[PDB]
Amino acid sequence: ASLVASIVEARKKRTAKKNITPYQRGIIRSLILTLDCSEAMLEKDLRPNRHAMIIQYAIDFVHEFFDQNPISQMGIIIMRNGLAQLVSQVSGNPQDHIDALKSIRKQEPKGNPSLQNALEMARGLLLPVPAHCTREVLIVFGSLSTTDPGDIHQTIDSLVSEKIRVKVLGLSAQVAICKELCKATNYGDESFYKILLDETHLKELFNEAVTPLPVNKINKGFTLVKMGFPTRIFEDTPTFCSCHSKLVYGGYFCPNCHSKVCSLPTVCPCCDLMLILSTHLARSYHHLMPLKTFAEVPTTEKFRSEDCFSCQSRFPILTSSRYRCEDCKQEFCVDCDVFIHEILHNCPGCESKPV
Amino acid sequence: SLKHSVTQYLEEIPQQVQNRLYTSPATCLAIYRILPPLAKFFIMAMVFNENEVPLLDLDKWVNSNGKLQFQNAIKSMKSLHLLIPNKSSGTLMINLNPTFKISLRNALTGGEVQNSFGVVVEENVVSLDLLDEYSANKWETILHFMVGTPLAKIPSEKVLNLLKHSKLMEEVNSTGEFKITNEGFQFLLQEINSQLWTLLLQYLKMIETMDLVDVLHFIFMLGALEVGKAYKILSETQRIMLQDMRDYGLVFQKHSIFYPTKLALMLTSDTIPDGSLIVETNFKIYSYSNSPLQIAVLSLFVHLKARFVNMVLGQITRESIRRALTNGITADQIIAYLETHAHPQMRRLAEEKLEKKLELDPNCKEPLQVLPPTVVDQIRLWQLELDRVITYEGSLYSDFETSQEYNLLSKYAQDIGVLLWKDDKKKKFFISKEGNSQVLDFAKR
Amino acid sequence: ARARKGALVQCDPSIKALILQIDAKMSDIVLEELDDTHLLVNPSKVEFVKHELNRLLSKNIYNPMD
Amino acid sequence: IPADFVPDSVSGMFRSHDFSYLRLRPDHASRPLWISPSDGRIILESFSPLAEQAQDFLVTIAEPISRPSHIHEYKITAYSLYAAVSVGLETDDIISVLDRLSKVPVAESIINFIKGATISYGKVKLVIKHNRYFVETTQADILQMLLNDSVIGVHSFEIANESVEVVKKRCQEIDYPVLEEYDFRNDHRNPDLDIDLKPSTQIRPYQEKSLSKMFGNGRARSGIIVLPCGAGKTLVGITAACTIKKSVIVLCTSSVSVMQWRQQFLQWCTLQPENCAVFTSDNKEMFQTESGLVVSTYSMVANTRNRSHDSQKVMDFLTGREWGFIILDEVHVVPAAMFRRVVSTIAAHAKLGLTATLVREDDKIGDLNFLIGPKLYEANWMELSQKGHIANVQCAEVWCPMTAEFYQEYLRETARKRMLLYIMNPTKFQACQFLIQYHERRGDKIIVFSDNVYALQEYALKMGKPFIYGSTPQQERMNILQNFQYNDQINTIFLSKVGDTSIDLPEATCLIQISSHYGSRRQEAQRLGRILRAKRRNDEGFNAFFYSLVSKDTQEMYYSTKRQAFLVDQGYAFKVITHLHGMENIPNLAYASPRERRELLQEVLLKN
Ligand SMILES: [Mg+2]
Ligand SMILES: [Zn+2]
Ligand SMILES: [Zn+2]
Ligand SMILES: [Zn+2]
Ligand SMILES: [Zn+2]
Repeated sequence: ASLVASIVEARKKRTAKKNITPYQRGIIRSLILTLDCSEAMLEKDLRPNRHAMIIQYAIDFVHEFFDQNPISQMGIIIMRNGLAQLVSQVSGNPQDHIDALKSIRKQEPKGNPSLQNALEMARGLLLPVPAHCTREVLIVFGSLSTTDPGDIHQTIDSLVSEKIRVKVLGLSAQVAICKELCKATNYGDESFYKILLDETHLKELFNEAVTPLPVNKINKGFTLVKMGFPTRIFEDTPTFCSCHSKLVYGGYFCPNCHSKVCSLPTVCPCCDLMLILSTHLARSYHHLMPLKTFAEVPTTEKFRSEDCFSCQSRFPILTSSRYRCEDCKQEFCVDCDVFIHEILHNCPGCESKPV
Repeated sequence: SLKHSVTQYLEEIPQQVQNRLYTSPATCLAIYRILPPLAKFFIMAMVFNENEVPLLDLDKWVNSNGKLQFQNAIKSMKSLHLLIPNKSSGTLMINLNPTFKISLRNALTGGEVQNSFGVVVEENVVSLDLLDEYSANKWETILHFMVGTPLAKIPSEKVLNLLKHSKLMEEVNSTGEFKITNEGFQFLLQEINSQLWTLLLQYLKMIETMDLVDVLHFIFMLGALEVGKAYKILSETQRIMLQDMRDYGLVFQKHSIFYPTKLALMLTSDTIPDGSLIVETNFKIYSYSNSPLQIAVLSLFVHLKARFVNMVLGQITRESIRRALTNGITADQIIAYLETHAHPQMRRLAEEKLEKKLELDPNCKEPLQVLPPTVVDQIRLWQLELDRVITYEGSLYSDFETSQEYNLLSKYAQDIGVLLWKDDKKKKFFISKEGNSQVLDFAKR
Repeated sequence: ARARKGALVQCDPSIKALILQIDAKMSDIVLEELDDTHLLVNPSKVEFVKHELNRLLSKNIYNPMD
Repeated sequence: IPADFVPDSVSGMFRSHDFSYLRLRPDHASRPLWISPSDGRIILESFSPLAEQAQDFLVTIAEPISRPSHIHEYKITAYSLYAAVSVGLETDDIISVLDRLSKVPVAESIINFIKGATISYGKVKLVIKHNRYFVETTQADILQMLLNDSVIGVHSFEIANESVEVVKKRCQEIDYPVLEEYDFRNDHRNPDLDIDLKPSTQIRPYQEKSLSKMFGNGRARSGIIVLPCGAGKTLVGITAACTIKKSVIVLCTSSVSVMQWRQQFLQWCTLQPENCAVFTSDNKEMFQTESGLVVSTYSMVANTRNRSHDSQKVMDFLTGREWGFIILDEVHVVPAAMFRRVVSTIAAHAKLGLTATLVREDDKIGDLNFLIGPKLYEANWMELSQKGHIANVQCAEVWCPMTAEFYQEYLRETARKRMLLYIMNPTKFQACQFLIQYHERRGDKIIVFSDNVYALQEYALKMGKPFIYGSTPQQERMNILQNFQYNDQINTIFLSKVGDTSIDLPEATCLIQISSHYGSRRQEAQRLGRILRAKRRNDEGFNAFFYSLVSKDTQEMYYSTKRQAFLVDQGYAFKVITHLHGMENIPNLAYASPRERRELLQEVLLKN
């Protein structure tokens, strides 16, 4: 009787994903993850302790964020002992923040949090940020309270005025002030103050936070942006780099001012212009071109085919596991449905079918 | 060391005898299977063009990161006389063995094979019902014979003589009984293709002129053969040892049509799990495995209780431990079996403990044993407590003078491999009786 | 200036004192005491001494468990 | 054997052990039970269904031989079947449930064994009427056969109090066992004691199971209840007394235990300190109330060598009182010959036995069947360890390498002094000093156990922290105990056979053993139970630490193996440590120099 429970669970899951929309979603991102390292995360209540798992999950979050969206800079400020401590400036290299987080590994989480100080200096760090960049902050929190020097509502008003959004991933339960932050910052939405139920749910939440977010019509900033593809050289001689001032065998060359760099996707240090590859911009095209869900045909009706169109395996036989791409009119197995919907970003049935 | 042993044997085989072995495509195919990936790539590249190459071109092609492995490949290539490297025009002119080259070429093209892949009759039948069943029967008989548990179907007299002569499972004539040597337990620990290759290496070593290259070529094509078909009964020496390996149960022969079982395929190549055992501090056995062969081999070194479907239970006793020890069976052999019979949950727990102890200290101030020492070191402590002495018997030279001379004589013995023990601090050393005369002669000179 | 015919044994002070007790209950087999880790013994009685040593640690433990 | 069972070639050392002749049911996946008919053993899976329902049934009708995490080795015994039918169970139901949940066909010998182990339940009973052991059986059918027995010499007749133990042994021998289920509600001949279960006491589930197994009928079934260390046996006895509401006497084998159980009893039950009169050489007062309690240890009833007249008056008073309930806490010592006068002296109806270990050197533990009765309940030790009712220990057995400095004298020492000579190894002193350093570095309270007072005091003096043994007076030992508990000057102490058992010292999560008995397993088990009742047995990431410094090259390895094998079979393993940690990283080592080693050698040569 487990298949009936699985079917009704899949129905209640798919009721949320019935509506799939091609919203304009931010690509030039600006993501900040502040960390609290206080007495609450010293609890071993989840194995091994909250500090260790948020360290590991932040490592994964950095990797996933830079993989999916390499067109953003990442800054991390830790919270400790009534002080918020900047440990990671916004940068294109994830490895810097990886090393900073590795420093955070060995040190000891202790103290009390101050979202006022944390969000204030996060605002100040987010101040010299260009218009197209979408300023947004992830906040992790384990306390049920917050010691603060002054008002939080002035900070809330300033953050709303400066067009920065937040998303809170609280640990224990809901905190009303964090609900207020999420609602007021997020145009009244309640889809940003999220509480885990276990570590797997925390993993899923982090994966959800990886994704780009849609933007609002009223928050209109539709413009152009200057761009430059550089050229890579492979020289015999080591050559001084502009950024780190040291001898480099290879390195890209600046398309505009003909200097050289060491890493991409990065902006020029000399002509001060952003340099990318077409792979980097095409990386988010699945977000730009979403994929429709695939429908299982019912077991009662007559079937177009009895084996999987894509992976080429036999469909198993009570119910019918034939997920149909209505855009290509072909049914598929669950494994292929998962792979095409998540890993792949094209429908080979729609590739074979001519338009 | 199976490929090492066979390669060593073929290096012992002289150059023109090797070239005779390189004549036929089936032998060349099997030998190509033996060669490491670099040399395999080299010969498949050069086999389709009659352009000899100098060593410099190959060296320029080779990335220097794996240059040691390249050296190993070409050392095997030259020492097998598969290469003809001559310093032509001052450059070590590289040349593959041409008979090997053309026979590989014909094998790859499907050209002239001269039925080296087999004089085919192609009267295919079912093999799971006759060939596999007779093969499993005969192999079960010889396997329980080699275990020592009683079984009526004795092996052939040829293999019986080979066991009598060889140091494998000693048929001690004073006792009249096959007895588990340490080499016998090594054979027991061996993989099935390892056992087959040891058997054929021993049989080839003992067999003399019976043409040795006929046996070699026939063995290589027999490995090259496929299951479940009739074939023509060829050389007569090949035919009579073919009847011999029929009596081993390798082939299902109807006295001219013969039907090779799956054992030829396993001889050619290999194909909470089975064979996975959960260790216990209480020495209880939670095997995820069962066979009467499993019980028969566990009877030698484990006190068991009963047999159930996969669940073979028991308790390892020190009586069982010392029963293994007194046979000459090595505790290293015992832990070879044990560490080849570990279980997923316990090895995951061991790796979790290892990664926990890695961050605390690199040494951890613990003995080096990855398998969990709560159960595993108890045998290993019993292993160290088993031998725990060093015995030197026979001649001994004492009270040296000059340290010079002591080091010279002791170093000389080490070079010739006759030194058994030495102590700088006492200026004394012990040498084997065999090397006594050589050491004395060197001392005088 | 001597070279006597003996069997050198790697040993310990404890298990050398056990060798001395072996000499006490029948003497004259073990030739001389070289150092704490070395001894010289009659080559004809090396495995007689070994089996009696086996009896010695049998009397130490015997691992009966019956 | 449900087969021909032609003997296999691999069944030679299977001397009737090859259990494949059974026709295994296809429901072997669901059913968790095998039967081993060769020795009566039972093989039980810990990963198949019906085991949760069958676990209490197998405890009731069978005894476990070994219970590791994967397979439980049980064994049906006639003792356990008598316990089953005493709880209220029968052979036919046992056979039916066994075939219901058994993967294998039920063996003929096991069927016959359970058929034989069915008692005349209810036929043979005894009551007390005015301190009068009246053998009140339901029929004269019992009277005919019992008078047919030559020992004896609805309807009730007298058997003398010392003759009661002998006739209980005899009736167990002829398999006519007596049940002692007091109708304390129906009997009002005894003075009822107005003691109530306070709402401040609420009972653990396994303790409720223990009560209801001996309170199935509402009467108090008399027997043994074996619970681990710190399980709440005092709470179980308090609950039994409060639901009996009669005059009750409980004796434990220490005046400190007298003193602690008296305060426990006046704490968690509504009996009054007036009703409780404590009997010892401190004071021998009596309560004059119709109902109440008098507590003493077993010594003030056993002894007749040096007794006071007030002691004589008190033991006369307790002889006069016909009690309704008796509990012999720490029941492992009462079947000793000077201690088994309990039936001969005290007139008490219900006889309950609460203890931690149900094992000893001899077979006096089975005499409790005809002294107090069978085991009414036991709690599974590893189940309570995972439940947090008792602790989880990372025991580390230290194989100290023997020094030849002490071995040279140990081999030539005479037998009475070889023991004290190999306890005192300087290498053991070095290892103990670094271990104390390392665990005070970890911040653990450490208690050191030595079997000898001189070794205990020498180790204590080399530490610079005091010692407690059996010859130390009570005032000095409690002063040292409070100094250890509260004073930070006394970080560790040096305990002995007054610390091995019958005390409440659970703070020491770290324990280092430098010496023990020759072969007494119960002393080592109680020493383990000293830290098994530790307070931080419930927090995450906890593992208690047990250490045994044992000299190599001796028989002490076999001695420690013998002493530890019960705990290993329980599930408390003893891991192998020979090369210790921090060896030489410790600067300053006790008797490190060889001159110091020879100094301590000749210092102990002064005694040995
Ligand atoms: Mg004590
Ligand atoms: Zn650079
Ligand atoms: Zn530039
Ligand atoms: Zn598919
Ligand atoms: Zn499609």
